[PDB]
Amino acid sequence: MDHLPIFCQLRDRDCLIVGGGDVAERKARLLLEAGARLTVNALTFIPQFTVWANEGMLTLVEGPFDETLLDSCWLAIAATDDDTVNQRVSDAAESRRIFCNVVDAPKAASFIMPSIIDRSPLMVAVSAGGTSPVLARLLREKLESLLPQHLGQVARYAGQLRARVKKQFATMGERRRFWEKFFVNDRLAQSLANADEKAVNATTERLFSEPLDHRGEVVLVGAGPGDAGLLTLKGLQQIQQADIVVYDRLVSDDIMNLVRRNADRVFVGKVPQEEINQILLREAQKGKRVVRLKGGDPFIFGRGGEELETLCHAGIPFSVVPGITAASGCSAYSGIPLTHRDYAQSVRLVTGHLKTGGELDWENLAAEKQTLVFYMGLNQAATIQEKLIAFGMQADMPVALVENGTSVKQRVVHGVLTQLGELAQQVESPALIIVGRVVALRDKLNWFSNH
Amino acid sequence: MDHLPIFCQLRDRDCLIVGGGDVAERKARLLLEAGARLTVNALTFIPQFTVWANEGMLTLVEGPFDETLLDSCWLAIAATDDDTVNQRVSDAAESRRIFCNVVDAPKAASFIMPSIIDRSPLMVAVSAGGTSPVLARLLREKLESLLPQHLGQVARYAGQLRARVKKQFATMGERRRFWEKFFVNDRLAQSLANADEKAVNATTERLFSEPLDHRGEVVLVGAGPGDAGLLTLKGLQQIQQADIVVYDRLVSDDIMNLVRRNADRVFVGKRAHCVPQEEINQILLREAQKGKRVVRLKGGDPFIFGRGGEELETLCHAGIPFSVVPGITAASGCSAYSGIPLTHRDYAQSVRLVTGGGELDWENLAAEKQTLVFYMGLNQAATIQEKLIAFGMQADMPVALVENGTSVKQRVVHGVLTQLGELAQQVESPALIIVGRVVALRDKLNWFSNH
Ligand SMILES: Nc1ncnc2c1ncn2[C@@H]1O[C@H](CSCC[C@H](N)C(=O)O)[C@@H](O)[C@H]1O
Ligand SMILES: Nc1ncnc2c1ncn2[C@@H]1O[C@H](CSCC[C@H](N)C(=O)O)[C@@H](O)[C@H]1O
Repeated sequence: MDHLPIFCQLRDRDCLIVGGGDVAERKARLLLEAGARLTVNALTFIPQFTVWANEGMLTLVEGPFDETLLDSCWLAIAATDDDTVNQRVSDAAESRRIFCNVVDAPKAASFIMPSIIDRSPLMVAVSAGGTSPVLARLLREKLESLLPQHLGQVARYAGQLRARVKKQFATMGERRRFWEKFFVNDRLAQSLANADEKAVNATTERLFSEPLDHRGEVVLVGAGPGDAGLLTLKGLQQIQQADIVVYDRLVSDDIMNLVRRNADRVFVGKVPQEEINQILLREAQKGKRVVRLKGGDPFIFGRGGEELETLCHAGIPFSVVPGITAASGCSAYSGIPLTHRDYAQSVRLVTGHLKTGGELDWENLAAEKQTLVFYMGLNQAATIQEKLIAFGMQADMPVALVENGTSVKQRVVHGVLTQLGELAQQVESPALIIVGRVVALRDKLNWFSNH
Repeated sequence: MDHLPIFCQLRDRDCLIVGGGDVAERKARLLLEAGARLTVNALTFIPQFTVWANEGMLTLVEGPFDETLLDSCWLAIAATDDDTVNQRVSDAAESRRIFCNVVDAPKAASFIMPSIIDRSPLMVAVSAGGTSPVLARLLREKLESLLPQHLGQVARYAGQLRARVKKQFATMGERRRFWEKFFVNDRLAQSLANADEKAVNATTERLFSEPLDHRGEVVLVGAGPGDAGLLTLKGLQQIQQADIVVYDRLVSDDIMNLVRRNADRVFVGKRAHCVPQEEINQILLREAQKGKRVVRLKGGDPFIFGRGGEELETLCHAGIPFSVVPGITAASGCSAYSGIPLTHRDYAQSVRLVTGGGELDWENLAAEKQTLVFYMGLNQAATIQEKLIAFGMQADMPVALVENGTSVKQRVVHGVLTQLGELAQQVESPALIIVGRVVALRDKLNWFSNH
């Protein structure tokens, strides 16, 4: 990330503003509301600074820049229209390791002042680092319309209850469940905004009195096939609140960025199945919220049933959030719809790597008017070609392989069935093989990329 | 104001973390992502730290906290479990005017770490001053769903274009209307993320060529099977940006409640008076030809028995840009929410999604090692049971019917094949017929509750 947002406690800490114009005044007003001990150093001052100075709210130093005024400071702001002066300020701040903002030069000097949405004590800060002030302001207004103006009172009351919550609830999980009920209780928010203290108390005492669940839980969450935008809203909620996230190699890097930063992550990629069940079983017995993040959809060639059998065998509660399976994602993003008019009566999702000497029912798979989608069939692509042809599929049946479907690394190769073996040499796992007349729709429906 | 939010430039600046456990690992990952020149001081380090050190990512100093490690530091984080050590760290940072965070004691320090939504260079930070970390996480979750993953690339590109935008739009009112359709242009964001560097210039040059009023495009969005939580992040983002939403009765009202206020809605579903597909095709064409951002919302997944292919061919001839957001198909939703996985161990080599029109290959559907999922099949249900018994499927094959899958009114009826015709009258559209051995697992994996 380009910047690290922090929320600084400036109360009674010295800060310096150099410059005495309109820009300096708006930054000074901010620092004053944050309680800073403020010095302003400038050749001239607009009248607002004299009004602040006679109220004793800051110190004015009328004159050129004095570097020694930085000696006690925690923050420095260069707010003159003289870039030579602003750079002397920035240089002096740098040598002293004082974070310094140069208002007219965001890319220089060590901090940026963001746009602020204030629901005190709740605060939201927005900045595009100076690369796009219009987007920061567009975003700032949208956030203004979505944050209710009684949220400050809800947050203020939360702060007042924190000691009691810590005293009455022993486990972190029991305290988080209390807070999760607290922050979605609309009647409590309303009673706070109305200063209705009998109602605040009645709801609060009931909240403290509820039996808060003590169980751990396992949620199986389909990550989708790669693109982070293909996570479901419920899936995002689970990994934004998980204690632990058990993920594999087929969950994309972008989806792992949506995981709550405070969550522990355990990789189980290449690990057999007997092991994954074990991690899930024991992390859930610790009373922790566990998410098993699986590529695609958990119940389509994902051994999701096997993970849930063990937890049912152990009395551990669980749920399942379905995901965009690889077939749907690659279909959408390659421009190959899985059904279309009477091209396809049926869609077949097939595994290409099977148990022991188990054989696919090739005469069944070769039937017309269907779309075949082979999962993990890359290394058997030459056998699929041979078998489909031998069991009657026409030689010029279109085929496509979609490698890393829906991601920015997506590659699609396509051809006819007699090419399937050669085409598979040109991609690598993870890839889908799609066989069917719908493949020819690609050059009309492909919106995603030339790769 | 209690805390002043600032966005710090940390690249190549010395920062110090004291502590070497899981808490310090989370803070260190954040400061590494910000490019800090990081030293970590701890009595011991969890292995993730020695990995970072071996990779040259940071510096490890093993031993008790040493004040002089602060001597050139810009930020300090106390991340140990020992209050006495955290206090020594915070006292030593205070006397050096180094902003310091005590992870376990947010008001004992000089800065708070807020929740971060990272779309660099665009950044959003949420904090309530330690009063409400759960509220901050809830807000961060909401914002994470609203802000597209590649927004940052759009932000950076806007910055390169500011020069050109000013000297081509006189009034600042126009310039903003330009930016407003700029930061929502789907193909611009996709073309930036895919490094398709001439599609970027192709859609950049057109953005100035089009009349400022013209935002004409069609997005096919899969609404998923009913539960509003099963919409994708990307689907929600597209719905929030639409001028017009064209939807049908199989789009749940929970999903329609997510489409924002002043968007036009066009209902093309059944009113009794069947609507043929061609008039639907014309409506999208018509609404997109007036320069409006059109979202075609469809139940489930657009490319699985949704005729979505048919709607995009109408647009391809007219030169109307389109894209597709896949959705959770009914088979995936009903499988997760009825505890019937579509695959499991070696119960099924293949999953077949089939419609119930055209003529069914009955010998083919009766073959073993399949999970059969019948879409739109309730009418032919009596025929389906008769034909599958007559073509060799065992009479004791488990069947299930899932009606209104994933909604608060979902009903699931299950028996064996020879009762399939009877069970079908007990449900109504929309319903799935699932035939296969996996159906027996619902007894163990059903976590939703039946209505
Ligand atoms: N992004 C992707 N592009 C192409 N194929 C993918 C893919 N992600 C997963 N797959 C396919 O899925 C196989 C793993 S089997 C697990 C699939 C997952 N449960 C789902 O529903 O999609 C891979 O071998 C590959 O064939
Ligand atoms: N919520 C739901 N529960 C059960 N079946 C559903 C369903 N929603 C859609 N269906 C099935 O889908 C059929 C309409 S065809 C459209 C299906 C959609 N494109 C999808 O991908 O799911 C209905 O006849 C019904 O069989």
